[PDB]
Amino acid sequence: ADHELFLQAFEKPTQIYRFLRTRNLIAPIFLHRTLTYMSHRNSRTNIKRKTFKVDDMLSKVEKMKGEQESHSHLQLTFTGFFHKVTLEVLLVKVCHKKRKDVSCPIRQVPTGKKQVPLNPDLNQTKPSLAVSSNEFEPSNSHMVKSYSLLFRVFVAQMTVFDKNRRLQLLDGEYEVAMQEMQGPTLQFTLRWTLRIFYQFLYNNNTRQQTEARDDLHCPWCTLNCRKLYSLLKHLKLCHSRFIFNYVYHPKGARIDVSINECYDGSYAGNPQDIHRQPGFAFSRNGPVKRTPITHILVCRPKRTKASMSEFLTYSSGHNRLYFHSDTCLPLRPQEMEVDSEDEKDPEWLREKTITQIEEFSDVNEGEKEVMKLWNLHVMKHGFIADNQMNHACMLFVENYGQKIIKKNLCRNFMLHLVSMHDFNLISIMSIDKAVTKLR
Amino acid sequence: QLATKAARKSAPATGGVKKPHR
Amino acid sequence: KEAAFDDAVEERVINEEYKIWKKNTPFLYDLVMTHALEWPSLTAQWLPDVTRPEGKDFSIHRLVLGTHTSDEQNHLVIASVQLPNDDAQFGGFGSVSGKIEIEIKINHEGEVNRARYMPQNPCIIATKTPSSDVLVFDYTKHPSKPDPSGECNPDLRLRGHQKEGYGLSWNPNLSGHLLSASDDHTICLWDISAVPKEGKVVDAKTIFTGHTAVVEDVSWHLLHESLFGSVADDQKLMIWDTRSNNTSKPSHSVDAHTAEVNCLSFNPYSEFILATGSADKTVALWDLRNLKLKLHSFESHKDEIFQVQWSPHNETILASSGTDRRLNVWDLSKIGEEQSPEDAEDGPPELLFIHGGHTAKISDFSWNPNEPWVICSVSEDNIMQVWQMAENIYN
Amino acid sequence: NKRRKLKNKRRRSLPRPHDFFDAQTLDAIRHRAICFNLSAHIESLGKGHSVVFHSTVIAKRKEDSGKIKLLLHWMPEDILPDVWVNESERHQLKTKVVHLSKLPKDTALLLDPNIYRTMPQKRLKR
Amino acid sequence: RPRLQAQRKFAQSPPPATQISDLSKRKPKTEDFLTFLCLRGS
Amino acid sequence: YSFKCVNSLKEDHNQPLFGVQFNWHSKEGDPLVFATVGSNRVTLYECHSQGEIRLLQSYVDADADENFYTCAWTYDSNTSHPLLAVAGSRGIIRIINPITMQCIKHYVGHGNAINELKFHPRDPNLLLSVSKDHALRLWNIQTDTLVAIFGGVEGHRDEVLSADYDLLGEKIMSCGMDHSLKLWRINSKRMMNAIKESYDYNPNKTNRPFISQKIHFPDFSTRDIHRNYVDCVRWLGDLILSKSCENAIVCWKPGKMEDDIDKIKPSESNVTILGRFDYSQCDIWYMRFSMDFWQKMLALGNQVGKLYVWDLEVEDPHKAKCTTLTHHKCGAAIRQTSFSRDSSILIAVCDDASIWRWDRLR
Amino acid sequence: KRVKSEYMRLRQLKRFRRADEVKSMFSSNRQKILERTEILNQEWKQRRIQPVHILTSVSSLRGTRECSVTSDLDFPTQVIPLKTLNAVASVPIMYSWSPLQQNFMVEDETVLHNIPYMGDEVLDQDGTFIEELIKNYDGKVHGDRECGFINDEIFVELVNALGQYSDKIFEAISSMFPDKGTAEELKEKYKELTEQQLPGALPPECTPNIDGPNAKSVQREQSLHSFHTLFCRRCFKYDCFLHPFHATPNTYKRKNTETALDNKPCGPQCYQHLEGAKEFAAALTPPENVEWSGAEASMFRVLIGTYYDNFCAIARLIGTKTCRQVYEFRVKESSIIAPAPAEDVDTPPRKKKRKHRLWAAHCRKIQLKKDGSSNHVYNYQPCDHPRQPCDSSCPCVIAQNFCEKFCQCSSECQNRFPGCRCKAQCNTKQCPCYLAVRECDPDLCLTCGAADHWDSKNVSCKNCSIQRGSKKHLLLAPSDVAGWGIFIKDPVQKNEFISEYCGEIISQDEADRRGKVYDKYMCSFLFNLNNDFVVDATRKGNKIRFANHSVNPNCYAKVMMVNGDHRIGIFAKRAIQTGEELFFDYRYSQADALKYVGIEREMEIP
Repeated sequence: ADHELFLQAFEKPTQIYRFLRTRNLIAPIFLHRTLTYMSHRNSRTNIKRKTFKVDDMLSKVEKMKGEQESHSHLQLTFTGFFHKVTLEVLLVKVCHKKRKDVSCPIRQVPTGKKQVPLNPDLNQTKPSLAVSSNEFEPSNSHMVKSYSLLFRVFVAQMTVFDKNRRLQLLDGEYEVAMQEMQGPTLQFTLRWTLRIFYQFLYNNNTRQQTEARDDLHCPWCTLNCRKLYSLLKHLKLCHSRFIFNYVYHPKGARIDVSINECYDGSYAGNPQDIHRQPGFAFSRNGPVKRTPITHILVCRPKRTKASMSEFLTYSSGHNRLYFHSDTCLPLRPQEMEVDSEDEKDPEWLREKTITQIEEFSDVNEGEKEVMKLWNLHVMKHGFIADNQMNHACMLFVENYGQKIIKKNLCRNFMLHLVSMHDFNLISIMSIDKAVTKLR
Repeated sequence: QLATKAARKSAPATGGVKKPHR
Repeated sequence: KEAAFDDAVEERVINEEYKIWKKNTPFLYDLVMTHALEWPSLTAQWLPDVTRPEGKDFSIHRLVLGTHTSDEQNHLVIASVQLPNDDAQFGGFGSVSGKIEIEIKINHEGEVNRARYMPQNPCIIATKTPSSDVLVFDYTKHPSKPDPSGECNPDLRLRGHQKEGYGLSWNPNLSGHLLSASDDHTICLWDISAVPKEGKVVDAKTIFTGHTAVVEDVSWHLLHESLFGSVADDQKLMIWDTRSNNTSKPSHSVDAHTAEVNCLSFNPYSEFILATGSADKTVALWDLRNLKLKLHSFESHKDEIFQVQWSPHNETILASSGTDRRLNVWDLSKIGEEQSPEDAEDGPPELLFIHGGHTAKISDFSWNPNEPWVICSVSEDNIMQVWQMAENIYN
Repeated sequence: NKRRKLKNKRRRSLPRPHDFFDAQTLDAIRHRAICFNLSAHIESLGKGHSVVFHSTVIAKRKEDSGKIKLLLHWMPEDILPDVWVNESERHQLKTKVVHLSKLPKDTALLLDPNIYRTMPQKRLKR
Repeated sequence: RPRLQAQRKFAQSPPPATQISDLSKRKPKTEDFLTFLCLRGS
Repeated sequence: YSFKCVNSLKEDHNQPLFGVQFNWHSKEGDPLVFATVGSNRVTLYECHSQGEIRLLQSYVDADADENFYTCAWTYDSNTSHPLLAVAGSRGIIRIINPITMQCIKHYVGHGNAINELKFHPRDPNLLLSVSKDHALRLWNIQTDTLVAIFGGVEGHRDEVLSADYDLLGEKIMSCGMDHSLKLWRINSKRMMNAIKESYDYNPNKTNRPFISQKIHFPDFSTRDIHRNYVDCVRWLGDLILSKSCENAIVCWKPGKMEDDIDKIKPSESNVTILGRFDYSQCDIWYMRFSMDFWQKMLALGNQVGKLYVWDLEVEDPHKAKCTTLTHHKCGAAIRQTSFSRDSSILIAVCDDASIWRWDRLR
Repeated sequence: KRVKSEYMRLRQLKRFRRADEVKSMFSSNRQKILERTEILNQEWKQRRIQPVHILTSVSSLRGTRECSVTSDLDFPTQVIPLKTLNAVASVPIMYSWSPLQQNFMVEDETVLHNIPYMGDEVLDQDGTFIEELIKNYDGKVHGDRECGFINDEIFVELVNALGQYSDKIFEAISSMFPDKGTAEELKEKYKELTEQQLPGALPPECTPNIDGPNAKSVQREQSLHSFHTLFCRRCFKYDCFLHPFHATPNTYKRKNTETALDNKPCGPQCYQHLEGAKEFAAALTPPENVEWSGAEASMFRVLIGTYYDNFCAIARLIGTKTCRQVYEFRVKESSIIAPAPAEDVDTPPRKKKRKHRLWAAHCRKIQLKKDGSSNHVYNYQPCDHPRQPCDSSCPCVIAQNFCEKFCQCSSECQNRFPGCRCKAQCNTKQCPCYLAVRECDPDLCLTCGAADHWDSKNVSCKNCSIQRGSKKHLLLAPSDVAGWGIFIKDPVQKNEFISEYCGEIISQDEADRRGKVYDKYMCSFLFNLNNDFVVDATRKGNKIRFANHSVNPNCYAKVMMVNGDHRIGIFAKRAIQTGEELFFDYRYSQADALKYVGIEREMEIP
């Protein structure tokens, strides 16, 4: 028995949910505290009134207390650079990204530069000073995300303000390091101036046994289920690709798990897109027409109480893809219209009748041609009643009157009329009428 | 020959006519 | 390129998420309705009237809707809907024939960008068009069966603008007064209260040119007949008190958020509360008394926000919609309420609910009267949904 | 029906519904998860719900008083910013572990493009 | 015989039930499996 | 006339292979490249000097169980990229672009496995598919429309097995299990009008679907040549070559020796056999033979691994030639043989998933 | 026999000369090759094509499977990672077929002509099945017993050489060749060689067409022979695809006097208005030698058998002659003609037949004859009674069937059928046709509107849809049970016509053979029509063939009689709305029903 089967059987689903886990922890679909069987969550209550015309007042006083203090130019001198040439200093302003911007805009403006010594050493000094005014302005609080300082000779950076506009720099003598494109460094000074077990089945061919650790937490999504009832409900509803059974081992809990047989999960969008040629499928860049459908899924819940013992949606419209009768090709929504692709007169029959007629040898052309012409016309309309015949012949010469005259075969047509009258369908009152109408 | 018999789809049908009026 | 592969992976992840949500829906909603249209729509509005037949367990409501077809004819549509109107009733809930059916269709030139009905008369409806003008219609004057030829009577269209737009609002107290906002950066006011010579030509009574950028929204005041606000991409919200005779200088003007503003609305019950939503992924609010204090910020949306609406029948309920394929419902009474660590990691206390139905940008949504806790939503996938949130969440 | 029996619909062998997930996309997820785990170490350290960062000293600042603050930047270069820490606190925050729900919202998407996307990615209409 | 013969196409002719760690063992079977201990649950 | 076995390879999955196709579209001087399809894989190789063979690329399908059967090389007129197309038991046609290493088109519509694919010699956008559905289909791979369907009232009756184009690409021969051989025309005005329309069709311009052409009746047919299965046919100028399980190839022409091929009436009922070619131990079906581009040699595999080679020159078919190259390693079976555009090399595949190369020495 | 020994003897010469010819062929063929190939090469010289590059392992998959090829000779082994392919959606199985809207006659087949192929593993133990099928056909398969080949030329040469020294030779040839397999062909070839002459395209009694140059005067019967022998009255067609041609000709009685017969001046050359021909017309009850063409003479001969008394009309049709000339020619030619029978009928009785309850009495007699075992319905065939009445020896009477209008039964036969009379709709139980399941013929029921509105498409009768064929729109898609299925578009009420079930028609034993192969694959399309015929939809039919089986279906099938032909219709068992699938019970034996169809789609509700 190649166990790689078992592994490969259970390897595909797990990863999926694993990915979803990392997504769900950051991209929620619904609050788990609103779930009916997760009621222990959301410990708060709806009991509250909170009239609005006072909320501002609570804030109006609060803003008075919130204003603790505020900041009030800068000057800093660079000590000799150290290593195991003029310097460059830049001020970079980062602004908020807008609708037409793909990334946060940045504006690097230089405040100045100075000529620092080429790899000086301590005890050799016996000095360049940078002074910065209030380049930042209050109005910028609406446009600028932040500011930062950049240094080069060789690159280094630092940031002045936090998110809350809180200055992160004090005054003092700092030693820092820099990268290129321990090691190089510089110095400067600044001054402001129940046991649970799991069983895995593989159709009785093989099985695996494990024990849960940190029980009551979902082993896949790590959701904290405080009750066996809620845990079972969540496992059976969310992770639906598996099937679970409750065994109630005396140690406190035992669950046997197998792979779902069908799990009819499939694309639920426009059904036609499944058969679009690659490159056009999932275009999602233009309106598309499709047939109307209507479903219903929730009408009147019962809201029954919890019961551990229990643990041991119609459609309207077209809900499928339709194919052409002959070519077995998908049918477009517009092609579904009154065109019924079915009529009384197939062409292959029209060819077969003529080729079969041509087989006979004891017949001259003057009769074969008339027979074919009459048979095709008869099959065109499909007369079924004898009373129709009086009109039938009338219409016959009405359609082919030019052809027979061109063929010079009216004599055989008259002979056919005589034969028909012999069979009790035509009356003597109409035999001559066909010829009179011919000319 | 023709001992065997294939399974065909068959739809039975029967019907009388009437009783004369009395 | 790498974009195609990532899009392919995401198109499967979204389908898996939707499959999980549909499986888990029953224990979250008291009502779930879905219906697929042939062409998508960009409008959502519930008519005020309601009728309820005796001897049955459902009521009847009407919905207004637009159409944005690819190349074919465009239509303005109004449809009927049967909502269950019983507590014991539970065929799905009523008849077995059908719950939704179209009843009004009118030919249109171009797609429908916006459409709203006049409160003073539900029959009269406005319509924005891809052209540089506005149309007005009254469905009672046209047959339900559309004219096969195409275009028909515009029913007193308007004039004054130069580019297509989206702003549209009637004055609740004064009949005829209506405001529009378009890409021209201007706000145009007509008064159709009395136009003896319609002639399908009426020029804007007034034009305001405060904002320099493209104007995004405008809305009348809910109690005053001479107050409203203007919202543009300038990130500036401006308060315009008419009868001051100043088309350039407003009564007020401030910067709302760090990004372009998209939607604005007023609280029906309070006189001063104003709500606003912008592309900054933030929801803010203000008071007419003092405007230099951003009262509070709600931070849960992961992309642009395009619509905000105050809940009728409730004074402290509001909703937010955006391109995140999500819809949020917030609670103002639970601001800053202490909560358990698991409740905290679930989310902030003031957040009440999140819709998880649509699998694409939520084009539009709308509350309704005659029903306390139901909303209708429409997306670009030809998907329309009507739902009611579970009762146990509140009280 | 108004009130029918519990859901029940089965037969001997119904047609298989053609599952939608392909191996081509599954291998991409496998590789992405492997690289992310080797760059996050959540299953070994984070217990599947916490992300780890490793700090390193950046700048050595001395205050006018008897204090010396040191700047710290964390290796993963995640949404977190650099932080000043007193020298007395050194050797106590060499590595940090944080639950995923706390991380900054705006710059949490940097971990993976599949975390979230605007499917159109180029809007033709407004 | 020759007229009755059919026509052929082809020629004639685990003991340790350790923990949930098995999950962490199942997915990363290559490229430096972590925890250095999942090898026990082979 | 002499070849020597300079190289042999064996796969790992040890499942029989069925296809070999040299890229006959190579420009003057480019390296020789070919491909081979196995159980569910496709493999590419390039021929180096001194018998060296280099593995280039491989593709595999794992979504479902299938057995690939046949392949055909082509090119793109827009950018002149090599193109390949494959099919298998699932009845799915795939097109693969080796430049981008990605499948660009797939076609569905058949009901059972596909047996062969061939392209129009002149127009590169026409693809012919032969299936077990008693039907032959013609696709325009550019506009994605189906052109023609062959079969119906007077079509084949059991599992069409093979088909062949004429040298100028206006006539087709079809053979199947029902001992029947049929001719089909393409020159007819109706057919060419249908093709021209198929090259002009925009789905957004009309609400109608494309109207394909249905053909029910062959131009000529017969069943008297063989008393067993026929699974391979080849045009030779205006003569026809066919084989069967009767351990003999047969060459013939329709009608009498005085009957011109283009004057044959549909009701023709006589045939004129001209000659036969003899071999041994071909007691199974689904085995094929091959010819060089210049039409001067013929090669055919054998059940016990032997080879049979003849010349197409003035050598009388009664005693034209008898050439048998042999090796002692494999004797399972040989399905198909392949030549290059020139006659430099010959390639064969064994039933044990192995490849054999023979190099010509004049 | 030594027939082969002689065949080789001539073949020495025939192969010799033939050899030369084929060589002259080769040189010709090899020439054309040399041209065509060259042309192709020229085109190939006008192209530039990109080369392929070796596979490069993309970083997008750090862990993936790889394939390696072992070298039998002295070379190393290369390893390359595999590349995955995107998935595609398949569809269920199907086979070729053609559309149809009616039944189609098929002659019985006696030779297998092909041997199926199974999976090559099922027969490995059950090979006997092939031998049993062989015995079913009695060992006859095309190609078998060929013993070489014959072109019919060497056979003729041998027959000429095989002089007396006919019967044994013919038997030997038949045994050695399935193509001939009969001495009738040998004798036909013998006669052709002895005579080697043919009268022409026309039959042995040559009948050139009237509109041709080879005009020849002939009597009426030979002129109308082909028309009378080829036409089928039921479908009003020549060579009907669903009717055998074995029937009597148009030689039947008819009303002899159906004309005004009012004397008047036909014109200047009027047959009447002249004392000679004017009195001669009544008597038969100086001429001119006009150019009476043979075609015109035959025309006169045929036309005399249409009026027998009208020279004006006949001369009007025959423009060559004149009315007075027509009378003169009749006096010359018609004077030597044979007398006519001039029979007719009266049929006075109308009163007693009105009650018509005796018709129900005779229906009861027919039923009580074989009431218990009346399950055996029989195909209709027009009975012929030239002198005797429609007694117990009547083919229809013994057939237990009513006499259709095409029968030769007298116009007042008691075995005929009266027809419907209903007023609102001929659809309810009270209708007579609806009881004895039939469709109201449009020549009898003049009340229900069946006759009316034949061209228009709205009628009150609900028992005449099959003739008018107003089927409903149907869609095709994979079913939820097995393979394909049919879906309905629009809503429909209960007990309403859906469509027909068309296909080829074969004999019972013939259908039995095809059932054997259909059984092996557990799939079939055979439907029983009546006691003699079976309809197969495998090769022809319409969409309805795809309908699946169910034990509680919403449709049911009905076998009905229409214009003397059996048909099958499908009707709805309850109200049906858009998009639901259609089923009906196949009525198989329970054992076979379980063996073949064991899918219910639904578990036990209780």
